[PDB]
Amino acid sequence: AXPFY
Amino acid sequence: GHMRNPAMYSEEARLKSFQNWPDYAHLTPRELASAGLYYTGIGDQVQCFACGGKLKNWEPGDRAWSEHRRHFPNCFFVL
Ligand SMILES: [Zn+2]
Repeated sequence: AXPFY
Repeated sequence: GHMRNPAMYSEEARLKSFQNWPDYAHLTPRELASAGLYYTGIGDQVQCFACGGKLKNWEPGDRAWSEHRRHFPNCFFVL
């Protein structure tokens, strides 16, 4: 999974 | 150090947020809600009620707890 903003 | 979303503090409210969660994301609403994550209703995009951390592009083999902690080491919930 990839963090994002 | 404040709880970003207290409306999603309840584990039951995080579980209810998972309407139309997609099959491809592989991880279950149960597992994700238990790690503090709720559904934003977009793709496989989830967010933590505690740190406000956002997670997407879930892959088979990911663990909700492990991804959450490794990406958000400031989060008090998975600390
Ligand atoms: Zn968090």
